[PDB]
Amino acid sequence: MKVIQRNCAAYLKLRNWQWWRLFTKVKPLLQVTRQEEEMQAKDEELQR
Amino acid sequence: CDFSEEQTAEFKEAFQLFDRTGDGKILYSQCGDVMRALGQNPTNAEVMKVLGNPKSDEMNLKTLNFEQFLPMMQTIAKNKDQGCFEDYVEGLRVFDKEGNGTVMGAEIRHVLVTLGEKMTEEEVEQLVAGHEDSNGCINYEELVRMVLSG
Amino acid sequence: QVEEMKTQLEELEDELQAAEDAKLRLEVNMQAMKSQFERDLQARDEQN
Amino acid sequence: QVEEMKTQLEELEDELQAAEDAKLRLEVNMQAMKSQFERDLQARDEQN
Amino acid sequence: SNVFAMFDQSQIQEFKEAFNMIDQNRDGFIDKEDLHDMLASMGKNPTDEYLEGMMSEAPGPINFTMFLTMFGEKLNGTDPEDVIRNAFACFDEEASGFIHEDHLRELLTTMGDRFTDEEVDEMYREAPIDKKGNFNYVEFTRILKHGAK
Amino acid sequence: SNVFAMFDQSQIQEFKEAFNMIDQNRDGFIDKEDLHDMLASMGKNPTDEYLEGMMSEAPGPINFTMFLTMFGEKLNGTDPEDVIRNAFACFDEEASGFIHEDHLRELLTTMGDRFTDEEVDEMYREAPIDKKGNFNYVEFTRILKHGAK
Ligand SMILES: [Mg+2]
Ligand SMILES: [Mg+2]
Repeated sequence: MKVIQRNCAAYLKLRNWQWWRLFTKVKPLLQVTRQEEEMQAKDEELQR
Repeated sequence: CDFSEEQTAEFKEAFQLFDRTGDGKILYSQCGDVMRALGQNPTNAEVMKVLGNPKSDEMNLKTLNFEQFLPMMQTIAKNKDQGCFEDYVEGLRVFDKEGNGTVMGAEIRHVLVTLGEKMTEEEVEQLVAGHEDSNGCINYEELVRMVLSG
Repeated sequence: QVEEMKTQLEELEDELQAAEDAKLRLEVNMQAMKSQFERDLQARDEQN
Repeated sequence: QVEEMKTQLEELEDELQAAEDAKLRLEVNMQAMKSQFERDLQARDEQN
Repeated sequence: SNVFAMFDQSQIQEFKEAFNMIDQNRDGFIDKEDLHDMLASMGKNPTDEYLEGMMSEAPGPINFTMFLTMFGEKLNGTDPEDVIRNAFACFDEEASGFIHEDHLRELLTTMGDRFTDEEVDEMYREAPIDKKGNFNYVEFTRILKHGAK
Repeated sequence: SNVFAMFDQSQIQEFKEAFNMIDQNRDGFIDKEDLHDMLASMGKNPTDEYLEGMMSEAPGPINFTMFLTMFGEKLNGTDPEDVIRNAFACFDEEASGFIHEDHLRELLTTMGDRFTDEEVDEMYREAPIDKKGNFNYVEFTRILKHGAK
């Protein structure tokens, strides 16, 4: 847990300041993530 | 020669299609299988007229080129005609014990293996399409009417 | 050479026409195989 | 004209080779259809 | 610029697709002019900060490979979502995806680490927070790895 | 003859899209600066004359058009994985994916055009031969056509 929380906190601090700020503006146009979400939802319901 | 140019060409195509061991000349025993594939029904005695190797011939040393093959195909073709389905089913009407126009599968398959030339169950089973299911009494009309298409 | 090329090109044109005719026939025969497949499948299902 | 006819004959030869390749492919695909037909037919018969 | 093997196919595809929208003239580079056009398409006249934040790192124009290593080094420090979820599940009192925020805070301040209360609170302002304080780490790992579900 | 005319729209698009990732300087050619750096970014950096010896396959320069004809002539004769699997299934009638090495040998060493003993051995020392001499052609076609691979 010590190593995991160290890593996650370190990344979380940086992705709130770095080029993620630009990336997040483009992100909603990336249709692949939407089709992936749909696929995952279908797989989840199939599993249920 | 009674065969047409088209027939000769087709026979030459078949001759080189049903190959090979390695050489372009057909084997003595396999020649008979080529004649049978060409839809003819001669007895093995027709080959025995040429009498290549009087002993057991696993070696097949009496190989044939097309010029040697074609005369054998001709003497086969001119050997005999073949009778209608009535001549076949009369045999079945004699073999039958029910008197109903059908025959027991287990009996007939055995009879057709023992009498005359020998055949395997693998050969014989492939001839029947109306298989011996819940009903033992196969209608031999289907057998003859199917195979006579060849 | 002109005569030779004329003969050769006419032969190749004839062969090409034959090949196209054969292509069409193979297509229609494949459609026949497909049709028979569907019909026989349905027949086996209905008989079962 | 000889050069033109040479180019045309080479193009027709290429097209003929393509057509023969296509014929072979259609034949093998028809054999695939036949194989599937036989396999499915046998499966339905065995299930029956 | 060694990068292709270091990150997931989905992440690389996401970066590639994003880059394709920014590389407006379509040549595999991204320039100051491309960022200017992009920012003009996104909003007002350039605040410079976003563009200078690339131009200070780069020797000049940025290759797609250089873009990939830049975003790569930025993503360095992330771990697999299932592995992180496992690590949290060691401490989740509900044993379901929903460790309590006080417990999580204590763990960030006693087990060798000494994370500041402001930074801990930021992780509830921007990263998840849920009813009764039962922080949804199952959602946290999803946004950390960018592996949508 | 002009081989380029033989190929499917999907194959041409795949080659075009691949080439677009390699043509990083956007001059349309295969060049020392681009593919060597790309391969160094994607793997172990074999930037030695081994790559020059690959670029030298084209007559002098190496344009996109020349790349396309090179890959075209190399793909000449190849067929779909499903069609090849069908052709194997003509012997493996049970569709077991389990054809024997004796059967495979009989089909190749005398029947039709002869495969050499060296080519037969290649089919064991690279291709998926397995226990008791069974041969998994379903895996073979996958690696042969580079489909789903
Ligand atoms: Mg650009
Ligand atoms: Mg280039």
